[PDB]
Amino acid sequence: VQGAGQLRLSIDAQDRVLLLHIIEGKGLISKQPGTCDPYVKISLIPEDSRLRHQKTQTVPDCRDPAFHEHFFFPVQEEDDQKRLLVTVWNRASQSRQSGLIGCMSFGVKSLLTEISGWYYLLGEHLGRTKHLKVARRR
Amino acid sequence: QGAGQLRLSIDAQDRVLLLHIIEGKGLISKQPGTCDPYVKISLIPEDSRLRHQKTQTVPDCRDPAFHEHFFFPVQEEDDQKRLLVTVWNRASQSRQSGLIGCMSFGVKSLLTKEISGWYYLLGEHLGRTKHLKVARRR
Repeated sequence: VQGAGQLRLSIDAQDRVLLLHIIEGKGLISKQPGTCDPYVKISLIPEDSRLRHQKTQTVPDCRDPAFHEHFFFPVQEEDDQKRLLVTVWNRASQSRQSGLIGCMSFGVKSLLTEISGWYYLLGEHLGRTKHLKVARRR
Repeated sequence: QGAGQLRLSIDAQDRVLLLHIIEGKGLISKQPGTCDPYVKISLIPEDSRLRHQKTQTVPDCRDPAFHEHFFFPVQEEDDQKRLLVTVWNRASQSRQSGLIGCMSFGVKSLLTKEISGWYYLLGEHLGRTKHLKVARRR
């Protein structure tokens, strides 16, 4: 699964404080059998800690979820070489069973020097290395 | 790139992984300062750290001797995940700890494969996709 769907988001930086707006998702593809109950988790990588992780609500049984949630992710100089990871998960009753639908990432330093629109959900490996916007072709 | 080598052993016993993290060699940390490594074991992808396990942190040593045994129980639902072995360079605050290198092993394959000896520490992206043993060359 190369393209697991699309996510609409916005990212703006304000004095070393990342403002993320996770709007909605579309055409989500989950290889797990059953309902699609997605949520979005934001974090930085690589980082051996989850204290900074943040997530949206879980939208039950929907392949085109409307999140409409804003996040404030503060970053510091020491985070410049990390990447902001945005991951869509398919919730399971027990966390360890939750499957990864797709992900994408943005370099932290590059975000401090604006993102907005639809982006593709990439694979568990590829998504940690880049992001790909959905062309507007306007 | 190669961030050093790690000597380990992995054996499966009735859906219970027995890992033996022996020692590391030639560790390369791009962070300025002492090299204070520790090894963290986990499964990916997985939105939870409850199953994560780590070794002691060996202060100021590029060829650390861990000599630690781990028991990582896995279940049928974990077959499609990968066992990730990551070497971290400890910082006073976790978020500042840098990743030295990593490698991974498919869970299903581990239940079949003879993991015992020296392996290369791969990059933060490549290491989540495979492992590479250090050839004995007879």
